[PDB]
Amino acid sequence: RSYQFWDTQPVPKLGEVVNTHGPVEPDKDNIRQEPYTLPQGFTWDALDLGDRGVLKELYTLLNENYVEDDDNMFRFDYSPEFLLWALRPPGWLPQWHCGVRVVSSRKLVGFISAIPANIHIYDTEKKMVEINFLCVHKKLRSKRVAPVLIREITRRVHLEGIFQAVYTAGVVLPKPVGTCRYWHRSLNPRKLIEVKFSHLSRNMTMQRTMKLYRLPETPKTAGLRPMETKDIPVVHQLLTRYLKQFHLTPVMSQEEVEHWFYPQENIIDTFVVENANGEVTDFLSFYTLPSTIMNHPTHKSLKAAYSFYNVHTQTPLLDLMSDALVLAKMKGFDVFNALDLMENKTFLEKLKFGIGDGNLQYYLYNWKCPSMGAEKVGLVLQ
Ligand SMILES: CCCCCCCCCCCCCC(=O)SCCNC(=O)CCNC(=O)[C@H](O)C(C)(C)COP(=O)(O)OP(=O)(O)OC[C@H]1O[C@@H](n2cnc3c(N)ncnc32)[C@H](O)[C@@H]1OP(=O)(O)O
Ligand SMILES: Cc1nn(C)c(C)c1CCOc1c(F)cccc1-c1ccc2c(c1)c(CN(C)C)nn2C
Ligand SMILES: [Mg+2]
Repeated sequence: RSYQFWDTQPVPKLGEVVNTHGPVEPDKDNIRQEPYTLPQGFTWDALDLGDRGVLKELYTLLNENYVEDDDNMFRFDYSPEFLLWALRPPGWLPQWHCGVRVVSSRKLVGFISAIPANIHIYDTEKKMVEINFLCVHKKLRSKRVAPVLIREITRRVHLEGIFQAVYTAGVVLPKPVGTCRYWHRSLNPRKLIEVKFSHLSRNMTMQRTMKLYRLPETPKTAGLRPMETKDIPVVHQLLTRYLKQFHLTPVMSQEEVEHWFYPQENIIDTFVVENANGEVTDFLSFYTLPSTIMNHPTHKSLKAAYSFYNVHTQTPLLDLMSDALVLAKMKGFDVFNALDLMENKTFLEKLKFGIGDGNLQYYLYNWKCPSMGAEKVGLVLQ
């Protein structure tokens, strides 16, 4: 409708037909040197996530105050080591871990982050940032703190000479460049139904539901194994080639591919397929992100795996994704989550995913381009 903060920003208007490609406003040769002012009694604090205490403050802020589902029944519970993986990739900067503290008690009440990313958007590649983990404490909601955090990260990114950003959100803002539905594949239906993430079809009993969701105990594809250090270059080569077919994608160096894919227990899993010749031809990956089951007496945490990047050249994608489900089930996950981006629509129904109840919107800051279908979005943010 109208957007008091967003209408002031270099982004297209909702329902502006965009034909051109490029920035919304010219690049700045003078940047504001003073931080934006917070309301009385609050202060900025850049968070040193290498200090275990401070990282545990951020873990607690997000565990108590970050994204919930539409029913206010589940809340993300990013672990401390996951936060390090997501917030310290190659090129991370300390001033881009932007905290807000109560001056008197020092309590952490706000956060926003930027990390650097090279982004391929249609026929342009540009150095941008990815914005994530914007959070204001429940007690501070609806006081227009969020646009101060957004302006302040913007200023800190401008100081580094960067004028574009990419970000996702559940809410509709001016103006999505793509819209993706999330979908969910049940791995432990009795639990999912007990905690009311899922319901039992009116037309299926529990016994039938367990059989419907049952998977084999070991993956089908020959030569599947975890990614090792020797696979970093071929994973990088495969992913670079595979991404060319999408219109919004990252461009990762070999060091960024090692950061984002080399396995870390309970954070990131990557498995490659190594054929009879010793060549790696395919890989699957998914990250670990549990959700707190709010106010529930029994089950406290929902264990969820999320589809990350899956590259196929010799193994059909259908089988690579069946493999990912099997591996997730083996590792104790309750549910396997995926978006309808890249070629995912080719497998979601076939593999018994059910559609969820919302959208994840994709956005660029200060770049106008035409919007794209979900199938052409080739970028996954944590
Ligand atoms: C060149 C560099 C550029 C870098 C910057 C690029 C842009 C980055 C943008 C950030 C990308 C974030 C990526 C992620 O992390 S998405 C994850 C966002 N986090 C959560 O959903 C956690 C739970 N919720 C919260 O912590 C608060 O509800 C948040 C902080 C989300 C809003 O706090 P609060 O509810 O207390 O609101 P307010 O009164 O202070 O502010 C109201 C204003 O804020 C606009 N709003 C509300 N939600 C969002 C949102 N998710 N993206 C952008 N704008 C949002 C809203 O339309 C209104 O603007 P307008 O309608 O008046 O215009
Ligand atoms: C389980 C569960 N626990 N909670 C607390 C929720 C919301 C679910 C639903 C999770 O739905 C997704 C999925 F199935 C696959 C891929 C992405 C998602 C998703 C959706 C909305 C999302 C995100 C990520 C992110 C994280 N980041 C910015 C991408 N922010 N918001 C607003
Ligand atoms: Mg607020």
